[PDB]
Amino acid sequence: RDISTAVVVTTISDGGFLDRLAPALRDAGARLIVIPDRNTGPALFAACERHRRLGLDVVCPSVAEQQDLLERLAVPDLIPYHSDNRRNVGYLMAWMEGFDVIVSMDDDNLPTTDDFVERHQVVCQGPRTQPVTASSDGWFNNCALLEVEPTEVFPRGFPFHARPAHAQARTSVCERPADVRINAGLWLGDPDVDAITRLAVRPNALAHSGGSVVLAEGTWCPVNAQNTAVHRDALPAYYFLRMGQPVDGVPMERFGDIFSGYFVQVCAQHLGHAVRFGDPVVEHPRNEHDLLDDLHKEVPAVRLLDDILDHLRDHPLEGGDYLETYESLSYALQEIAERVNGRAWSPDARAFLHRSAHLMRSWTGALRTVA
Amino acid sequence: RDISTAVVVTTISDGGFLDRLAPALRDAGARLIVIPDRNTGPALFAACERHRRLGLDVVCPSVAEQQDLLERLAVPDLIPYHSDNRRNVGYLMAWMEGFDVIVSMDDDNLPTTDDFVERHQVVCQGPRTQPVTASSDGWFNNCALLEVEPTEVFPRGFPFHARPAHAQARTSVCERPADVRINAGLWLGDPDVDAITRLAVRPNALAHSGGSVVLAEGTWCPVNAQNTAVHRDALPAYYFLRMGQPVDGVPMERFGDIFSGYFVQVCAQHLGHAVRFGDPVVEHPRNEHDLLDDLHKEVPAVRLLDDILDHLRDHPLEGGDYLETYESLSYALQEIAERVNGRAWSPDARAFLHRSAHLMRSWTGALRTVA
Amino acid sequence: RDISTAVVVTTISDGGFLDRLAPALRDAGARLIVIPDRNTGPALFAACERHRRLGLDVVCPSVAEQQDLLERLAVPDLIPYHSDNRRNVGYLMAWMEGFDVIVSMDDDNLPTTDDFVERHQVVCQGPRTQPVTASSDGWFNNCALLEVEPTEVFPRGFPFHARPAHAQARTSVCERPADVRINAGLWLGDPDVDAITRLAVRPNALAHSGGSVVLAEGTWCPVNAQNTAVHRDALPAYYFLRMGQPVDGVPMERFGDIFSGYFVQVCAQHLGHAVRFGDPVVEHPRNEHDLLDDLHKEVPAVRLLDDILDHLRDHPLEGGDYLETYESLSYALQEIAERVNGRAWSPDARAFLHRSAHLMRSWTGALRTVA
Amino acid sequence: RDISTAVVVTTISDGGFLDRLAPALRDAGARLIVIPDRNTGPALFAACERHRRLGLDVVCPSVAEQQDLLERLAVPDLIPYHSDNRRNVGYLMAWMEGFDVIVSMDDDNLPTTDDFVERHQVVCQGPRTQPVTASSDGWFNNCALLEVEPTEVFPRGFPFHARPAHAQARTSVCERPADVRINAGLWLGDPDVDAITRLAVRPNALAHSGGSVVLAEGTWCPVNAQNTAVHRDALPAYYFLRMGQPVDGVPMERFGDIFSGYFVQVCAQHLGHAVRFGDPVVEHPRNEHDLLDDLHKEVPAVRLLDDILDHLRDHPLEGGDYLETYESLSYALQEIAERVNGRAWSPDARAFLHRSAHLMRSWTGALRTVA
Ligand SMILES: C[C@H](O)[C@H]1O[C@@H](OP(=O)(O)OP(=O)(O)OC[C@H]2O[C@@H](n3cnc4c(O)nc(N)nc43)[C@H](O)[C@@H]2O)[C@@H](O)[C@@H]1O
Ligand SMILES: C[C@H](O)[C@H]1O[C@@H](OP(=O)(O)OP(=O)(O)OC[C@H]2O[C@@H](n3cnc4c(O)nc(N)nc43)[C@H](O)[C@@H]2O)[C@@H](O)[C@@H]1O
Ligand SMILES: C[C@H](O)[C@H]1O[C@@H](OP(=O)(O)OP(=O)(O)OC[C@H]2O[C@@H](n3cnc4c(O)nc(N)nc43)[C@H](O)[C@@H]2O)[C@@H](O)[C@@H]1O
Ligand SMILES: C[C@H](O)[C@H]1O[C@@H](OP(=O)(O)OP(=O)(O)OC[C@H]2O[C@@H](n3cnc4c(O)nc(N)nc43)[C@H](O)[C@@H]2O)[C@@H](O)[C@@H]1O
Ligand SMILES: [Mn+2]
Ligand SMILES: [Mn+2]
Ligand SMILES: [Mn+2]
Ligand SMILES: [Mn+2]
Repeated sequence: RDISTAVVVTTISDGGFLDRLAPALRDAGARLIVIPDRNTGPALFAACERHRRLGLDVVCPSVAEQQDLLERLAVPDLIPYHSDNRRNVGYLMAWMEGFDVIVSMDDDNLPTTDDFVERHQVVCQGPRTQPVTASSDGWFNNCALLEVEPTEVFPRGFPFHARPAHAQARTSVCERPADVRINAGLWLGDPDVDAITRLAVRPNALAHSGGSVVLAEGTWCPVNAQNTAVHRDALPAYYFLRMGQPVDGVPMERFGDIFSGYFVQVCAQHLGHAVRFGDPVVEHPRNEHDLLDDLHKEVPAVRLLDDILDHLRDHPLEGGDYLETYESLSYALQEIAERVNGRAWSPDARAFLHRSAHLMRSWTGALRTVA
Repeated sequence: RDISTAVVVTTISDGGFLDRLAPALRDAGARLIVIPDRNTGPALFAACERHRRLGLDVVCPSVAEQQDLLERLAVPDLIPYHSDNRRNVGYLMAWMEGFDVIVSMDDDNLPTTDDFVERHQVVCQGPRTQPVTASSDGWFNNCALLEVEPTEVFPRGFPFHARPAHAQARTSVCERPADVRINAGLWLGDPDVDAITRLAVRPNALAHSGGSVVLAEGTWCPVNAQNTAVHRDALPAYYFLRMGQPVDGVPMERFGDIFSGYFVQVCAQHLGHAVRFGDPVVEHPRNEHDLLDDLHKEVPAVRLLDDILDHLRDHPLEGGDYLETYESLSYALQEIAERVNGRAWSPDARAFLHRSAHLMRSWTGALRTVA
Repeated sequence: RDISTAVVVTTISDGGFLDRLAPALRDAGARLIVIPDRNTGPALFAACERHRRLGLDVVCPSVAEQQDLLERLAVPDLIPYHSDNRRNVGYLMAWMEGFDVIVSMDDDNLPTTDDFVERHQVVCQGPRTQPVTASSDGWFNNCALLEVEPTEVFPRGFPFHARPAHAQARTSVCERPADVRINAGLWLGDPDVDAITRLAVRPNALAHSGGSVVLAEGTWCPVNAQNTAVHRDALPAYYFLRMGQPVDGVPMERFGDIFSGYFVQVCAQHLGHAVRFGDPVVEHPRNEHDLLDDLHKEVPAVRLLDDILDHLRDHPLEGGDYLETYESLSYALQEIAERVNGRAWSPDARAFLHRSAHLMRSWTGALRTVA
Repeated sequence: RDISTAVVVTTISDGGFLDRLAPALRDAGARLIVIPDRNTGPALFAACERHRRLGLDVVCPSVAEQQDLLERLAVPDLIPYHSDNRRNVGYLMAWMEGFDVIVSMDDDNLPTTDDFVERHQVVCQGPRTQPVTASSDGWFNNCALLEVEPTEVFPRGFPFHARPAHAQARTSVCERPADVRINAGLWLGDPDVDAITRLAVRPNALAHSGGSVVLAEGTWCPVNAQNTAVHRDALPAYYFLRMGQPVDGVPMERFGDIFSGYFVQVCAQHLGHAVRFGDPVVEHPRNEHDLLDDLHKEVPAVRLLDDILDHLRDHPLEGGDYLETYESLSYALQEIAERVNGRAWSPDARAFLHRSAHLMRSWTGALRTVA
């Protein structure tokens, strides 16, 4: 096979996460692209070079190197600073260097097994008749594959209007051709849930008991960027959306990967591809957060997500590859921004979709400049 | 004994709730003060007169009669229209007419037993040595007295910072002198939880299993206005706070009774009185709500509640009765508004406490004008 | 020549303005397209038919007729209600019916001479070597053509950063080929100034003493929609921009024709056309306004206009006709929204340009559907 | 006589203004209380010590010395940092040290005559029968005492609703008993006008031609804090109001001295005192400002000022001295905050008056703690 893999992690820490992330990466020969920011301490570069001597192929381009690359591609204002949106630099760098698998992670997700990179290489097996998982309501709850206490939880970015009626949905498995291009790995410890769920029950993922599934055409599930492998063909559709836009005077945040996880998923199924959920599982000792502040950031995005996901099912896309499909998706978001109705859809909330669509085309324009 | 009781309910519905609320009220001789609003149809007045023929002492003063009463008391702008804040008119009316017990309810809380009013008369038994419930953390979860599925929940208004450590709290019962003046009855069906909790687990209260408790000095718990009896002495401290103040440009709502429940509870303990939780239990088939809109309304108040409750334990109050104690409480809130620190304490968030304090004195000034 | 002219006026009044607007329109045979709204009284239709008997060709399509037309062109959500933006319906109707001249007016601008329509027909003379007016600073003050007391004033939409240094600018006249396609007529009484000027000196236009000018390439001046004739070729670029977008949490208003006046002007000079200022002059007994409310509406737009106009001089446009040039302008506004910097350029302020650009393409798409 | 005078100036500059401010201050023996801030460089302290060697009684207490003084008076959170509100420290310091005259100035107002302090000592002559200036509309335009080009202007803080009808007002002078306690000196160069006026005509004060006047009972005029002498008895009523309160989500600024100028003027007339306008005249080479940013800061306060000034004529005050009158004024503002009606009076706009009133009593509570 001879598959190449690059791990993308943006961080502002000192680099102590390398002591638990490097072993699983250097044993597989994968590259770790660390994306620092302006407010990143100089201890990260010393930690990257400390693990560079141990055999880990890790790079840490300074903010000057990142800006010189983005300026050559006519996108100097696309990716802002003091934000985790800079992981798009790692997405771009890994895509230019010809890596087969781009693994998006955070500085607090730690692989639990030695075959972490090997399990993420499932996005390179190509098409094959395989068992696919379908749901009668068109949604799949990936947290059902985990043992979560005290009660059952839904993942972050899961539509709320479909949660009460999801328990009585019919889940079936059929032998169908599928082409896995996105593999969202599960997480133990603190699972990826929204601030509403974490403030209510404080979930704790005990074990992985559900195995792995491949969702069929029409069944969706939110995909995050903390333990997700994306094939290089689907990478153009995996642009981490820019946050900070006010909805009803409240700037949204924490949903950059919620849109990207859904955008690359809608684009994949249009091109005959599928999304996988399950292994490899990582430990998630989540960074210390103000949970009420996470709620303050997530509310502006939650009030709009359910309407966005519903209109995406009514808008058939066009395109032959992920570049054409993603740009067709951006124009579809602009038509949705004017057809959708509701109390939360103020003029600035509709404008959020229009500016995001322009930033999506600015992202694809930079990739076409490289190729 | 010969105890009098008046039930206060404000509503914009057609009055169909009277069919299930009247039987327990007319059999006890209690008065039902229905407070309509400008957005209330003429079906409520026809429903009040229909049950008045059957023997229910129900009154429904028109908005013209309400405004004439408030204008004669030099408070024409205290209580706004198109808001459930108009229940303060019922609090005022029941207090002017000399009722011993004022029961605050909503148009969807329906009693389950014939002795609903009799159980609410516990706020007129006077002081007596009785078992009181104390907690090491100073908080009591009244929802623990209920059988809630699928998991344990906290009531609306419970501080979030004290929820994780509450499982390790020590609950003790001792024979201490206490005087019950507020009786917060429990609710079956849809329990009184915040939008964060209802959006995450959709709680369902199955039965009342914990009995009744009387909190000791230093143990607090939120008290709503949907099934709560208040002695006429503690009625001046039960002013339903006016909502609509913006916090970071977001107007707060749904927490008018959260502050009143805590304010009358802080004033009661300063005067040697206590709060009771438990019976009578009512059925709560809650009206249809947009839960994402309930969340958008409650988040501004949730960001500030934990800090307000913490600083209220630092301010010992003054006063001999509830009128003087509540006014002393308003001045203490204005000192807290400038001492408190935090990200959510913008200039408009601090100004919310100053304007609320003025409305609290404008309220007590109206009661003093009556007496 | 045999030139056709249609006057477009949107109003919510009773139609009393027809008693002073009809004589100058029926004597020239021009058509008056009145655009009512949902909040327009039924007295307007009775006034349109009252003047229809006197010979005035006046039409007043109901909101049902307007929505049926906009729905056939796949633009049902483009033009909102309860807004003067509905004048775009008259722009569209006059453009479909093949009128040579489209005159945009308001219900308070009254022609002072009998040859009002004849003077507005100057946008049909075609190219000819004529004296053109150029300025060293690239700006022209059309109010200098009027006698204004107590002091000199600038028109609404004039950039503030160029006002102090405009007095020492060199104004020259040269014999140059020009093709007049937009003719902005002057106004007596209350001149078209921003709320800042009207609150400061309360201008009063006494007489028209400067005559008429035709601005050369590179010299700009704001063009309003209250007394402006536009040739049918330039009509696609005269889309009245949609207002109501919050900038720093403040919705902008009163600048819909400021952008359209500048957009059709930038598009005209790219295609070798020019803008004329001067006759015909109209009386402007302005409707009663809250001047502090006008300031509250205009401030969000004023804070951004100077930066927008500067970047438009740095962005060369493309296109062979007004449809291609206007759409190229919309994409230029999206590039400006990301390159511009400043304190007033918040994420929602930049999003204002992105949503406006989409509405500009939705406007051109509806015109291409007709043709 | 033997009158003492202390000049209060807060600044973040390097101290170069002392070269033109010291000569008139050191020749009169007056004290200069310079109030630095956290964003003040070390060049100011070196400039204060440089002029202290030349005989200027100038003091510059560090932010640590200021905070220790405010903490000992139980007001550590009253005066914020990074704001010109810190001049209240100078007001407090000059009042504690027993100075008869407190002159409030800015770091860009420079005296033009040698008797600058001597002319400001008019607030210590006591009551005497003197010619007083009265107006039929109750307003006086102090800018009419100046020679302003290109047109007549109104001072910053003048109500806009009274500006048109002010030209028909009757100005009379009568010999009436008056007691001058506030002396608002005039300014040449850049006059103290609002951003609306400066953005429209760019006024330039050429000379002082109107002399000096003493307004009668019922005639008001805004009084700034850049060239104003205040007797030590009226100093408690001269609290510089704290800015930053949002009105419709827009924080107000630049009007801290507008309220203080009116508040000390309303309190003075209740106690039988008057306000004087005219000499001494200073040069005002105003610091560089973004006028569009000055407008964005002043609009929120302008929308409310006319209504506040109107209701202040409906509330007669109580109190024997300025401490009691200013506190009575704070309670009257809270009654106005609920009586006033208008589009601009959102819940946060009314709450601005309630929080400001609490800060006014927190101010006077600090003065009472000293005395
Ligand atoms: C932001 C959202 O919250 C997202 O967090 C995700 O997981 P999360 O909620 O668990 O947060 P967490 O894993 O702790 O950090 C997430 C990673 O962003 C990095 N980071 C933080 N501040 C940064 C800054 O200024 N610059 C740069 N360049 N990077 C920064 C940190 O180093 C972490 O590696 C999703 O939920 C959601 O899309
Ligand atoms: C609103 C908050 O949310 C409060 O609700 C409580 O319970 P709740 O969350 O279950 O809502 P609910 O019981 O349905 O209505 C509560 C009652 O207010 C009445 N009402 C509704 N709109 C009204 C209007 O315009 N005018 C007047 N005069 N009254 C109105 C309804 O008729 C109900 O009787 C607490 O949570 C919280 O303090
Ligand atoms: C709005 C800005 O203010 C614009 O006014 C212009 O002139 P202006 O400032 O002098 O205002 P004015 O001439 O009085 O009215 C302007 C005309 O809009 C009509 N109108 C008003 N409310 C309406 C509504 O809800 N629906 C519909 N369909 N039409 C409405 C009125 O009937 C007038 O005919 C420019 O300044 C600026 O672009
Ligand atoms: C601000 C308003 O606008 C006020 O200006 C007045 O006059 P003005 O409009 O002409 O401004 P200006 O005279 O330049 O500065 C006024 C003085 O505040 C000082 N200053 C500036 N930033 C400061 C900061 O962070 N901390 C501290 N401690 N001080 C600061 C400067 O050094 C000047 O001495 C009134 O209009 C209005 O009440
Ligand atoms: Mn994490
Ligand atoms: Mn309810
Ligand atoms: Mn007009
Ligand atoms: Mn100044």
